[PDB]
Amino acid sequence: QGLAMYLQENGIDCPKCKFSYALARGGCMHFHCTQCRHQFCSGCYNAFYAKNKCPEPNCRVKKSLHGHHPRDCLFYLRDWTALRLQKLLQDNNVMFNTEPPGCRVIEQRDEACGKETPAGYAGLCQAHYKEYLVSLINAHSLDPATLYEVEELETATERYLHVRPQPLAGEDPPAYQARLLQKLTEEVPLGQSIPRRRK
Ligand SMILES: *[C@H](CNC(=O)c1cc2c([nH]c1=O)CCC2)CC(=O)OC
Ligand code: NA
Ligand SMILES: [Zn+2]
Ligand SMILES: [Zn+2]
Ligand SMILES: [Zn+2]
Ligand SMILES: [Zn+2]
Repeated sequence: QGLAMYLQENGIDCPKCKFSYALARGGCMHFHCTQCRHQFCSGCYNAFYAKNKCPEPNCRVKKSLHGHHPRDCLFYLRDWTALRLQKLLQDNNVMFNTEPPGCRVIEQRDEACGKETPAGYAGLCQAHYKEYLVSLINAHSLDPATLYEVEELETATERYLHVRPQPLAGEDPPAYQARLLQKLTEEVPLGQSIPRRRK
Protein backbone atom coordinates (compact mmCIF):
# COMPACT_ATOMS: atom_id res chain seq x y z
CA GLN A 1 0.00 0.00 0.00
CA GLY A 2 3.12 2.19 0.09
CA LEU A 3 3.10 4.64 3.01
CA ALA A 4 -0.04 2.98 4.41
CA MET A 5 2.05 -0.09 5.27
CA TYR A 6 4.90 2.09 6.54
CA LEU A 7 2.48 3.54 9.08
CA GLN A 8 1.09 0.08 9.81
CA GLU A 9 4.42 -1.78 9.99
CA ASN A 10 5.65 0.10 13.08
CA GLY A 11 2.45 0.23 15.09
CA ILE A 12 1.70 0.65 18.77
CA ASP A 13 3.42 -1.16 21.64
CA CYS A 14 1.71 -1.00 25.03
CA PRO A 15 4.12 0.58 27.56
CA LYS A 16 2.77 -1.68 30.33
CA CYS A 17 2.41 -5.17 28.83
CA LYS A 18 4.48 -4.72 25.62
CA PHE A 19 1.75 -6.17 23.38
CA SER A 20 2.29 -5.00 19.79
CA TYR A 21 -0.56 -3.67 17.65
CA ALA A 22 -0.02 -3.09 13.93
CA LEU A 23 -2.15 0.03 13.73
CA ALA A 24 -1.83 3.63 12.64
CA ARG A 25 -2.67 6.46 15.01
CA GLY A 26 -4.16 8.98 12.59
CA GLY A 27 -5.40 11.72 14.90
CA CYS A 28 -6.64 9.38 17.66
CA MET A 29 -4.30 9.70 20.64
CA HIS A 30 -6.28 7.73 23.26
CA PHE A 31 -5.21 4.09 23.12
CA HIS A 32 -6.59 1.35 25.39
CA CYS A 33 -4.73 -1.97 25.55
CA THR A 34 -7.00 -5.00 25.28
CA GLN A 35 -4.55 -7.24 27.11
CA CYS A 36 -3.85 -5.16 30.22
CA ARG A 37 -6.46 -2.35 30.03
CA HIS A 38 -3.74 0.30 30.18
CA GLN A 39 -4.73 3.69 28.75
CA PHE A 40 -1.93 5.74 27.22
CA CYS A 41 -1.12 8.27 24.51
CA SER A 42 -0.21 6.50 21.26
CA GLY A 43 2.09 9.41 20.38
CA CYS A 44 4.28 9.75 23.46
CA TYR A 45 3.37 6.61 25.48
CA ASN A 46 2.58 8.67 28.57
CA ALA A 47 -0.24 7.23 30.66
CA PHE A 48 -3.69 8.74 31.16
CA TYR A 49 -4.07 9.00 34.94
CA ALA A 50 -7.44 8.82 36.66
CA LYS A 51 -8.64 11.31 39.26
CA ASN A 52 -6.17 11.93 42.08
CA LYS A 53 -3.59 9.58 40.57
CA CYS A 54 -1.18 11.85 38.66
CA PRO A 55 2.46 11.89 39.84
CA GLU A 56 3.25 15.03 37.83
CA PRO A 57 4.64 17.29 40.57
CA ASN A 58 2.72 20.48 39.68
CA CYS A 59 -0.36 19.10 37.92
CA ARG A 60 -3.39 21.41 38.12
CA VAL A 61 -5.96 18.93 36.74
CA LYS A 62 -5.12 16.15 39.20
CA LYS A 63 -8.76 15.19 39.90
CA SER A 64 -9.85 14.00 36.45
CA LEU A 65 -8.80 11.55 33.75
CA HIS A 66 -6.04 13.28 31.80
CA GLY A 67 -2.60 12.87 30.31
CA HIS A 68 0.53 14.96 29.82
CA HIS A 69 2.35 15.18 26.50
CA PRO A 70 5.78 16.46 25.43
CA ARG A 71 5.77 19.31 22.94
CA ASP A 72 6.81 17.06 20.03
CA CYS A 73 4.03 14.54 20.63
CA LEU A 74 1.64 13.86 17.77
CA PHE A 75 -1.06 15.01 20.20
CA TYR A 76 0.10 18.57 19.45
CA LEU A 77 1.75 18.23 16.04
CA ARG A 78 -1.41 16.70 14.56
CA ASP A 79 -2.89 20.22 14.76
CA TRP A 80 -0.10 21.82 12.73
CA THR A 81 -0.62 22.46 9.05
CA ALA A 82 1.10 19.95 6.80
CA LEU A 83 3.13 22.86 5.45
CA ARG A 84 4.51 23.77 8.87
CA LEU A 85 5.46 20.15 9.54
CA GLN A 86 7.15 20.01 6.13
CA LYS A 87 9.04 23.23 6.88
CA LEU A 88 10.47 21.69 10.05
CA LEU A 89 11.70 18.70 8.05
CA GLN A 90 13.11 20.78 5.19
CA ASP A 91 14.99 23.09 7.56
CA ASN A 92 16.73 19.93 8.81
CA ASN A 93 17.32 18.49 5.31
CA VAL A 94 15.06 15.52 6.04
CA MET A 95 13.50 14.02 2.92
CA PHE A 96 9.73 13.55 2.91
CA ASN A 97 7.34 12.29 0.26
CA THR A 98 4.60 14.36 -1.32
CA GLU A 99 3.76 11.67 -3.90
CA PRO A 100 3.17 7.92 -3.50
CA PRO A 101 6.47 6.02 -3.64
CA GLY A 102 -9.27 6.51 -0.70
CA CYS A 103 -6.63 6.17 2.00
CA ARG A 104 -5.67 2.52 2.46
CA VAL A 105 -4.50 2.61 6.07
CA ILE A 106 -6.27 -0.26 7.83
CA GLU A 107 -8.22 0.48 11.02
CA GLN A 108 -10.79 -1.27 13.21
CA ARG A 109 -14.66 -4.88 12.16
CA ASP A 110 -11.24 -4.41 10.53
CA GLU A 111 -11.70 -1.86 7.72
CA ALA A 112 -9.68 0.58 5.63
CA CYS A 113 -9.53 4.33 6.24
CA GLY A 114 -10.83 5.27 2.79
CA LYS A 115 -10.84 9.03 3.32
CA GLU A 116 -9.94 11.59 0.67
CA THR A 117 -6.28 11.44 -0.36
CA PRO A 118 -5.48 14.96 -1.64
CA ALA A 119 -2.62 15.70 -3.99
CA GLY A 120 0.70 16.43 -2.33
CA TYR A 121 -0.15 14.08 0.57
CA ALA A 122 1.58 11.02 -0.95
CA GLY A 123 -1.66 9.12 -1.45
CA LEU A 124 -2.83 9.47 2.16
CA CYS A 125 -5.52 11.45 3.91
CA GLN A 126 -4.80 14.67 5.78
CA ALA A 127 -4.57 12.99 9.19
CA HIS A 128 -2.45 10.00 8.17
CA TYR A 129 -0.13 12.17 6.07
CA LYS A 130 0.46 14.37 9.11
CA GLU A 131 1.14 11.23 11.15
CA TYR A 132 3.68 10.23 8.50
CA LEU A 133 5.40 13.63 8.70
CA VAL A 134 5.37 13.59 12.51
CA SER A 135 7.00 10.15 12.48
CA LEU A 136 9.88 11.59 10.46
CA ILE A 137 10.03 14.55 12.85
CA ASN A 138 10.16 12.20 15.84
CA ALA A 139 12.64 9.83 14.19
CA HIS A 140 15.08 12.73 13.81
CA SER A 141 14.24 14.25 17.22
CA LEU A 142 13.45 17.60 15.61
CA ASP A 143 12.28 20.31 17.99
CA PRO A 144 9.00 21.99 16.93
CA ALA A 145 9.78 24.92 19.24
CA THR A 146 12.13 26.22 16.53
CA LEU A 147 9.02 27.20 14.52
CA TYR A 148 6.94 28.56 17.41
CA GLU A 149 5.57 32.07 17.41
CA VAL A 150 5.91 34.11 20.60
CA GLU A 151 2.39 33.13 21.69
CA GLU A 152 3.21 29.42 21.47
CA LEU A 153 6.47 29.96 23.35
CA GLU A 154 4.53 31.75 26.09
CA THR A 155 2.06 28.86 26.34
CA ALA A 156 4.91 26.33 26.31
CA THR A 157 6.76 28.21 29.05
CA GLU A 158 3.63 28.06 31.21
CA ARG A 159 2.84 24.43 30.43
CA TYR A 160 6.35 23.05 30.91
CA LEU A 161 8.07 25.54 33.25
CA HIS A 162 4.98 26.70 35.20
CA VAL A 163 5.91 30.39 34.88
CA ARG A 164 4.02 33.02 32.89
CA PRO A 165 6.67 34.95 30.93
CA GLN A 166 6.40 38.65 30.16
CA PRO A 167 8.45 40.75 27.73
CA LEU A 168 11.13 42.93 29.28
CA ALA A 169 11.03 46.71 28.98
CA GLY A 170 12.45 47.73 25.62
CA GLU A 171 12.76 44.12 24.39
CA ASP A 172 11.98 43.90 20.68
CA PRO A 173 9.85 40.91 19.59
CA PRO A 174 12.80 39.09 17.99
CA ALA A 175 14.74 39.17 21.27
CA TYR A 176 11.71 38.18 23.35
CA GLN A 177 11.06 35.27 20.99
CA ALA A 178 14.69 34.13 21.12
CA ARG A 179 14.81 34.43 24.92
CA LEU A 180 11.75 32.23 25.39
CA LEU A 181 13.03 29.73 22.82
CA GLN A 182 16.49 29.60 24.40
CA LYS A 183 14.96 29.01 27.84
CA LEU A 184 12.54 26.28 26.74
CA THR A 185 15.21 24.49 24.69
CA GLU A 186 17.68 24.39 27.59
CA GLU A 187 15.29 23.28 30.33
CA VAL A 188 12.58 21.08 28.77
CA PRO A 189 13.67 18.00 26.76
CA LEU A 190 11.73 16.43 23.94
CA GLY A 191 9.55 13.39 24.54
CA GLN A 192 11.50 10.79 26.48
CA SER A 193 9.17 7.86 25.69
CA ILE A 194 8.06 8.86 22.19
CA PRO A 195 8.59 5.78 19.97
CA ARG A 196 11.20 7.16 17.56
CA ARG A 197 11.67 5.14 14.38
CA ARG A 198 14.94 4.85 12.46
CA LYS A 199 16.20 7.75 10.35
C1 LIG B 1 -7.43 6.07 18.81
C2 LIG B 1 -8.65 5.15 19.07
N1 LIG B 1 -8.36 3.82 19.62
C3 LIG B 1 -7.79 2.84 18.92
O1 LIG B 1 -7.47 3.00 17.74
C4 LIG B 1 -7.57 1.49 19.58
C5 LIG B 1 -7.50 0.38 18.78
C6 LIG B 1 -7.32 -0.91 19.33
C7 LIG B 1 -7.21 -1.00 20.70
N2 LIG B 1 -7.28 0.09 21.52
C8 LIG B 1 -7.47 1.37 21.03
O2 LIG B 1 -7.53 2.33 21.82
C9 LIG B 1 -7.02 -2.41 21.17
C10 LIG B 1 -7.01 -3.20 19.85
C11 LIG B 1 -7.21 -2.24 18.67
C12 LIG B 1 -6.12 5.58 19.43
C13 LIG B 1 -5.09 5.14 18.42
O3 LIG B 1 -3.87 5.30 18.60
O4 LIG B 1 -5.54 4.55 17.28
C14 LIG B 1 -4.77 3.43 16.79
NA1 NA C 1 5.32 16.24 29.76
ZN1 LIG D 1 -1.01 -3.66 27.59
ZN1 LIG E 1 1.12 12.24 23.80
ZN1 LIG F 1 -1.49 15.46 35.83
ZN1 LIG G 1 -6.26 7.85 6.10
